[PDB]
Amino acid sequence: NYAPTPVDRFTFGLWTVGWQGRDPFGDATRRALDPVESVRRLAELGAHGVTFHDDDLIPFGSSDSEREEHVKRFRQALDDTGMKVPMATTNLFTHPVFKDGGFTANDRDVRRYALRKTIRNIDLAVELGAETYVAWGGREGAESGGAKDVRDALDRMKEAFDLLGEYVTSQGYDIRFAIEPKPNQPRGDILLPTVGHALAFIERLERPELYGVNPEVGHEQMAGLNFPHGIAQALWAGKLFHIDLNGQNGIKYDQDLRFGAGDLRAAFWLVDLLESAGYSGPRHFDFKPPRTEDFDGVWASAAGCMRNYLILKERAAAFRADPEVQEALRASRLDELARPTAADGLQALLDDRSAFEEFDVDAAAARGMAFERLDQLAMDHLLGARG
Amino acid sequence: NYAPTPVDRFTFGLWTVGWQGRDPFGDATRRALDPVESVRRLAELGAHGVTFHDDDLIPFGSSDSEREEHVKRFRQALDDTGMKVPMATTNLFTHPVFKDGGFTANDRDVRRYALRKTIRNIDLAVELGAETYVAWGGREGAESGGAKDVRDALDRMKEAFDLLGEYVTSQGYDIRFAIEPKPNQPRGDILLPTVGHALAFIERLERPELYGVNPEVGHEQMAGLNFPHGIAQALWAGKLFHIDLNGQNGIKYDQDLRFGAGDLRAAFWLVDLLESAGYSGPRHFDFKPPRTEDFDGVWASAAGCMRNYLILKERAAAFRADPEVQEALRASRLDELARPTAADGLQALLDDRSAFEEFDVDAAAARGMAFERLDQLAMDHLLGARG
Amino acid sequence: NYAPTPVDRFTFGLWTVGWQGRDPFGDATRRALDPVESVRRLAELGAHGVTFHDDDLIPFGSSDSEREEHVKRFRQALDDTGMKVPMATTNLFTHPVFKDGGFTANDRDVRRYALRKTIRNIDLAVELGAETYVAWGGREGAESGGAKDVRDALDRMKEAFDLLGEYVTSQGYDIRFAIEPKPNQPRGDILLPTVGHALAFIERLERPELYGVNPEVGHEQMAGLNFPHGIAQALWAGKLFHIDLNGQNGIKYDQDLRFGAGDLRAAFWLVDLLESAGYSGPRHFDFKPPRTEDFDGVWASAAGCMRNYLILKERAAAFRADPEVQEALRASRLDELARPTAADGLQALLDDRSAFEEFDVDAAAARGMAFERLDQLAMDHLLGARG
Amino acid sequence: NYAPTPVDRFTFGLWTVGWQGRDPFGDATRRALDPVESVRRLAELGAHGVTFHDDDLIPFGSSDSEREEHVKRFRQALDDTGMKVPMATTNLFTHPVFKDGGFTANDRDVRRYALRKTIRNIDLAVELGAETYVAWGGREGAESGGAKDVRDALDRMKEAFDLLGEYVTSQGYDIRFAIEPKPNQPRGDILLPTVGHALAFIERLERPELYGVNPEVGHEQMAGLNFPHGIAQALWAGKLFHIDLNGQNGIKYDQDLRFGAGDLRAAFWLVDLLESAGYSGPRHFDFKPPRTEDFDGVWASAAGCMRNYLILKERAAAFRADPEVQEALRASRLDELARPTAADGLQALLDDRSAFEEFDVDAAAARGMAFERLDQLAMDHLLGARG
Ligand SMILES: [Mg+2]
Ligand SMILES: [Mg+2]
Ligand SMILES: [Mg+2]
Ligand SMILES: [Mg+2]
Ligand SMILES: [Mn+2]
Ligand SMILES: [Mn+2]
Ligand SMILES: [Mn+2]
Ligand SMILES: [Mn+2]
Ligand SMILES: [Mn+2]
Ligand SMILES: [Mn+2]
Ligand SMILES: [Mn+2]
Ligand SMILES: [Mn+2]
Ligand code: NA
Ligand code: NA
Ligand code: NA
Ligand code: NA
Ligand code: NA
Ligand code: NA
Ligand code: NA
Ligand code: NA
Repeated sequence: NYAPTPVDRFTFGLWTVGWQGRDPFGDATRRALDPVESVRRLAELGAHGVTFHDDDLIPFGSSDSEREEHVKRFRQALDDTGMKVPMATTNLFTHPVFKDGGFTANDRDVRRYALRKTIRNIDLAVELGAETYVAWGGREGAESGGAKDVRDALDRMKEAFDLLGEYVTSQGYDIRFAIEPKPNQPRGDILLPTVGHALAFIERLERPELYGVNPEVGHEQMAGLNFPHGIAQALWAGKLFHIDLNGQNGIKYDQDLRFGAGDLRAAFWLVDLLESAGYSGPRHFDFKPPRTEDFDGVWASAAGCMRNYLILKERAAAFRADPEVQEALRASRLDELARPTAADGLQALLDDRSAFEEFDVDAAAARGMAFERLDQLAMDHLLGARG
Repeated sequence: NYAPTPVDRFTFGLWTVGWQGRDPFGDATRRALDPVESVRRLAELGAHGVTFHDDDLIPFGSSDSEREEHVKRFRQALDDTGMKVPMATTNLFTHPVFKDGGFTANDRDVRRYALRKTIRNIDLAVELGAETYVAWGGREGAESGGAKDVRDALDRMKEAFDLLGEYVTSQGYDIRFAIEPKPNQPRGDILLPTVGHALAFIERLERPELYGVNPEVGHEQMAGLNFPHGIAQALWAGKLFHIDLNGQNGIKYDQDLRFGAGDLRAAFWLVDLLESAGYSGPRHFDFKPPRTEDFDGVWASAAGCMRNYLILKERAAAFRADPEVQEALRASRLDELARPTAADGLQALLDDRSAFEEFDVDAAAARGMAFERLDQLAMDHLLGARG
Repeated sequence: NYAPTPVDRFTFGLWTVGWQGRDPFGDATRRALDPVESVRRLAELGAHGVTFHDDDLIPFGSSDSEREEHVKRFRQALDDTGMKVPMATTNLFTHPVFKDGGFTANDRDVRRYALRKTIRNIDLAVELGAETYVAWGGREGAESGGAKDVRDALDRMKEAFDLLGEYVTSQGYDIRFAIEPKPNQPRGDILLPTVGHALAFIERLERPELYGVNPEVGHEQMAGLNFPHGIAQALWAGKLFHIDLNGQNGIKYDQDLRFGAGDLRAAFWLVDLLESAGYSGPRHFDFKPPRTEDFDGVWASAAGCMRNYLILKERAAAFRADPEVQEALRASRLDELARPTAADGLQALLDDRSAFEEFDVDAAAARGMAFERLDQLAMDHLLGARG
Repeated sequence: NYAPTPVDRFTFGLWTVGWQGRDPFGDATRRALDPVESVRRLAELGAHGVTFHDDDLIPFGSSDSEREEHVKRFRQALDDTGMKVPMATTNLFTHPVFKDGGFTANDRDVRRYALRKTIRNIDLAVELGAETYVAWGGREGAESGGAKDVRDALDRMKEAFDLLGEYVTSQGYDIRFAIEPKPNQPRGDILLPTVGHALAFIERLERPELYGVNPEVGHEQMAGLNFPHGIAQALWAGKLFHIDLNGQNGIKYDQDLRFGAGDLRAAFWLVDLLESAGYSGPRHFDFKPPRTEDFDGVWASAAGCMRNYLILKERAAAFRADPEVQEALRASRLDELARPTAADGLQALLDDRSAFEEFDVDAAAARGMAFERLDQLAMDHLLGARG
C-alpha cells in the first residue's frame, strides 16, 4: 500500500540520503555515497528525481576533465533509471571562504566569486534539465549587530539576484529562481529569515517574475510559524516554485527529520493544501537520515518520506470528500470566507445600515463557529478513526 | 540626565499606562484611568503625544452625544498640555463579535461591520491630526487547520485594505496605514505573522504606497527573530511608517515590558539603526506596566521607556563617533559591504579572471573578520566601560 | 466507536468546560456555567469525574451559608450522576491580592493568607473524597531580576509545603499533594518551571513521600521539552500522582487545546507510556474550548479529549502487540537497554578487556540502530496504515 | 580597566579557544591549536586555568607512550604559566561509537566502554589536580519515541554514575562529579534536559553528596528558561559545583557566544547572584569564538568573556551597595521575603485571625510592589547611567 511511483514527483537532494552524519559534536557515521548509487537506490524506492548542489556532484576544485567525468557518470545513472533533475543549487556555505556569506559577504571579492560559482552551476543545471534553481543563503547574516549592515546587505543581495536574472535572460534560459528562507543556523540570524521576508524581497527585484520561494517545513517551524499558512501566502502570491519537505520538532536546530515526523498535523494540513491547490512542482525532500542509521536505515527513512506523504494525501482527500465534513465546513462558514466582503462597492457598504446601525452585534457574537467539531472530523480522518 | 522632551517624539497608547492588569489568569489590579489623566501625566513626564483605539477613547456603544463629550474632554487635555495624536487604530479584537476576526472573519456580516467601525474611526483620527492609522489584526487567524482557508482570508484582507485605501483617497485624507504583524496570541496563529509577511502582502494591494508596517519589538521576538534586522528590511523597502517599542524575553506570550527591558542589546542595535537611518516617526511605546504596580509604578515604567531610549541613543551615538570603532568597522569591511558587487556589469564580471580562475580562495578564507573586537567595542560603549 | 466510560477515569476541571473565553485581548464569549450543569453534561459524555479550584465551586467571599448551599447542590449533582471528585486545588492566582504570589509573595501577610485559604479547601477536598490536592503556583515568580530572591522564595515555598504536610498528617488525612510546574505565564518566569525542578524541590521537603507532580502536556511544551520524557522521569521517581492532559503548539502562551491537538505524536507516545507503565490515576483534562465555540462546541471539544485518548490507546496497544514491532525493538536493542550495564560489579568491569583493550570500537560504530524503521512502524500504527 | 587576574578564577576549556570552526554546514576555518599554545595565550590574558576532555589533550587511540608525551608537554605549559586544571571531562559524544549514547547507549558493550573511558580519564584528572569531573551526556536521548525507553535509560544512567561514585570512593579521591544538562542538540531530545531534571536525578543516586550540577548559560536558555533562577535553585540545593559561562540568543541551536553576549541582562543578574552567594568555584567559559574569526579574534573573544564578567561584577556590586537601591528593595519587601512565613508554627497560624477572617484582602491588593522603579535602578546601574 502507499507505493510511490515517479508520477508522484518525489525528489531528493543528493546531500540528503548522502549525508554522512557529521553534526556539531560528532564525526561522520556513514561513508560517502557515490551519486550514482543514490540515483539507483532512490529509483528503486519509486522516486522521480534528484537534486544537487554543485559540490555534491563535482568535488570542489575539480579540473575540467574531472568535472566532465563526474557529470557523465551521473547522467548515465539518470538515463539507466529514468530519474530526472528538476532543481539544482549552489553550495555557498561549506567552504571557509563563505564564512561571512556569499552574495552578502562583507568582502567584495567573495561576493564576485560567489556569483561566478553560481553562474557556472546554472549552466550545468540547464544542461541537466532543471526548471528551478534554488538559493539558500545560509551564510548571509551575522552573530553580532555591528558586523552586518542589513540595508547594505539587502542592496548586495538584490544586486546579486538581479545579475543572475540578467544572466538567465541573456542566455534565453527558462529556469527560474527559488529563494529558500531560514531564520538562523549556521549564522546567528540569517537574512530573509521567513517566507514572508523572501516574498517581500522578491517584489523589489528588477524582474520579479523570475523569482519565487523554496520554503522548507522545518525552517519556518524554527521560528515557531505555521508552515501551511506560509505556503498559503506563497500560493496566494503565485510564488511557490518549489518546496522542501521534512520534519522538525519546534524551535531547535534544523533537524531535517523525515517528512511526516515532527509536526504530524502540520504535515497533514500541508498535504491537504498542496493537493487542494493543485501544486504541480516536485515534492522534494530535504531531510537527513539520523546518524544512528546504517544504509538500510537511510533507505528506510527515504521510503518513509514518500509513504507518509501518500498516507496524508489519502486522508486529506477523504476529509475533503466526506459529505459530513462538507456540511461542517458550511456550518463553520468556510463558504462565506470565500465570498467577497463588499462586491457592492465602497459607497454601498457606507450606505448599508445592516453593516452598522442595524447590525446586531450581540446576535452575531452568540453564533458559535463549530470549529472544534470540524477539527475532530479532521483528526478522525487523519487517524482513520471515523465512527 | 536623560530627560525626555517633546522634541524626542515619544508617544504612548492610552491602553498602555491605562492597562488595568487583567491577564489570562487574573483580575484587574488597577482602576481605569480617565484618558484626560493619562494625557496630563504623560505630558508631565515629557511625552510628545498619545495614541488610541476607538474604544479606548469612546466606550463601545456610546451615543453620538456621549461620543462628542468624550472627544471634547480629550481634546481639552491635549490643548492643555500640547500633546499630539500622531496615530490611531481600531479595536477589532476585544468584543466577542470579533472572536474569529474582523476583516477576515468567516462571517461576511462581521467583515462588513469591521470595515464600518474602522472607517468611522479613520474620520476621527484625521480630525485629531493623526498621520498614521494602525491595523493590528489580532483576531485574524485560527487555532485549527480547517477553520480558516488562508488564501481566501488573504483575499478578504486585501479587499478590506483596498476599500480603506479607496476611502481615504476619496476623502482626500493624507493619513497612511501601518499594518502591525504578530505571530500568535490571541489566535493560535495570526495571519501576516511577521514584518516580512506584512511587507509582502502590501505589495499586492491596489495602492501600495498608502501602506507600511508598524513593527513591534516583542512581536518579532515571539518568533525568535532579530528585530533590528526586520526594521532594516522595512527601512530598505521604504515602509517603516511607525514603530511600537517595548521589551520581550524571547518566545513567550506577549509581555509588553517597558522598552529597554527584555533583550537589551537588541534595544541598543534598534536605537542605533533608527537614529543612523534618520527615522522621523514617533517613538511609540506599546507596553504594559506589570500588574504588580500601583499608579506610581505605572508612571515610573513609562518614564523608564523614554529614559532607556535616551541612554541607548547616547551610547549608540558614542559608538558610531568613536575613531576606534570607525577603524574597527573598516577592519571588518563594513565599508566594502556598502559598495556595489559589480557596478562594472555582468559581462565584465563574467570576463574577470580575478573573480574565478585567479581568485585565491584559501587566501581569502584566511582573512579574519575581526567581528569579535568590533562587538566588544560595542559592548564597552553600551555599558560605558571604554578603557 | 471509542466511546468513553467511567472505567477510563476521564476527569475534567470545572474551569475547563466552564471557561467563559476571556483572554488577554478579549471579553468573555460564553456565559458562566453552573457547576451542576457541567457535572451532568460531562457525565452524559462518559466522564468519570470533575475537579475544582475552591473559587470555581464557591464564589470568592461567600458566607458560610452560601458555601454550604453551593457544596450541597454540587454534591447532589455528583450523586445524581455517579461522578467523582478525585482532585481539588486552590485558586492562588486570580484575585489581585495574589499578584506577586501566594506562598512566595514578598508580603508575609499574603503568604499566611494563602496558606489559610489552601487549608480551608484541603478540608473540603477531603470531604468530597479527593485523593490528590494540586498546587499550581502560577503567580510565584517575577518579571524582573531584583523583585524576587529565588533562594528566599524557595525557602518560603518549602516552608509552605512543609506546613501543609504537617496539617494533613495532624488531621490523619490520606490526601497527597501534586505540584504543577509551568515555565512562564502569567509571571515572566515561574518558580519550579519544569517537572525536573519540581521533582528536585520535593526531595528537600520534610515529608517527601506526601508530594508528587501534576505535569501538564502544554506546560512542558512551553519550554520546548519532551513531555513523554518528563513523564518517564516522574514515573521513574515514583512521583506521577496526577496528570493534566491537553494540547499545545510549541513555544507560545498556554493554549490548553483539547487533548490530541497540538503535538499529536507526543500525545501518542504519552498514551503509550501511561498505559505501558500502568498509570492508575485520573486521565484529567486541563483544557479550554476555544472562545470561538458555543456550548455545543464546548461539549464537542470535551468529547474529543476523551476520544483522542482512546484512539491513541488503541494504536499504541496495537504497536506494542505487533510481532513485527517486537522484532524491530529487538533489532534496535531496546531489550539490551533494559539490562544492567555491569551487574558483575565495578571490579569485574575494570578487569574486563572486552570493555576496553579488546573492544572493537569501529565494529560497534558500524552497527546501525534501525531506529527509522521502528519509527515508521510506529507512524503506520498511529495512522492505521499498516501494509 | 577590568583587567583579569588569576585571582578571578577564570578558566577555559581547551575546546573553546581551540574550536576549529566546523559547524553543521561548514568546514573548519582555523587550524588546530596545540594545547600548549592555548595555555600560554590564555595565561597572557589573565586566565587562571584550563579544562579538557580526554580527547582534547590526548588524541583518541593514542599509545601509552604518546599519551605520556602529550601530558608531559601540557604539564610543562601549566608549570611555565602557573595555570591550573580545576575540572576535566570525558568526550562521550564525538566518536561514532557513541552515536546512541555512552552511559545510556542501547548497546550494553558501548555502555561498558563508555565507563572504562571515563574511569581512565578520572585518574588523569586527579593527577592534574582537578576538583570536579563534568559529565555532559550530549548523546543520551533520542530522535524518535520508540528508540529510547527513558525509564530504562535513567536506570542505566544511575547505574553508571553509581559505579563512578564507587570508583572514586574506592580510590580515596576527593574529586566530585558535576552533571551538565542540555535540552537538545545533538540528540533531538537529551536526557536530563535542565538543571531541575539533573538535580532531581542526583537525589536518587546511591551517594548523592558526590554529585552536583554544571549548568551552562546557553543550555538553559535553549529551553527559554531563566538561567539565574536555575542557578538559584542549584545554590539552594547545595549543588552548584561548577558553572559554564557563555551567551545565547534564545531558543536556537547552542551558540556558545562569548559571555556577556546574548542575554546581557541575564548575565548581569547571574553575576549578581554568584557574587552575592559567594560562589567559590571556577568562572569557566564554555564558548566558541565564531568561525568568522582568525586567531587574533579568538583571543579577543576570550578576553571579552573575562572583561564582561568583571564589568558586570562592578555594576552589580554598585547596585547592591547603593543606599537608594537598598531603600527600593525594602519598598518592594525583599526583606520580608527572607523572613519565615510562620515561625510561630502551624497551630498559631490556624488560630491567627489576621491571616484569614480579619485579613483585609483589598487593602493588601492595593499595595504596589514598586518593582518597576527597582528594575530601572538596576538598569541604570548596569548601564552606568545613574542620575
Ligand atoms: Mg475556493
Ligand atoms: Mg551607508
Ligand atoms: Mg521493561
Ligand atoms: Mg539573605
Ligand atoms: Mn533544514
Ligand atoms: Mn532545504
Ligand atoms: Mn505586544
Ligand atoms: Mn503594538
Ligand atoms: Mn495550561
Ligand atoms: Mn493544569
Ligand atoms: Mn553549549
Ligand atoms: Mn558546557
Ligand atoms: Na549599499
Ligand atoms: Na504558486
Ligand atoms: Na477568496
Ligand atoms: Na521607511
Ligand atoms: Na530565606
Ligand atoms: Na509514579
Ligand atoms: Na531498566
Ligand atoms: Na552550591
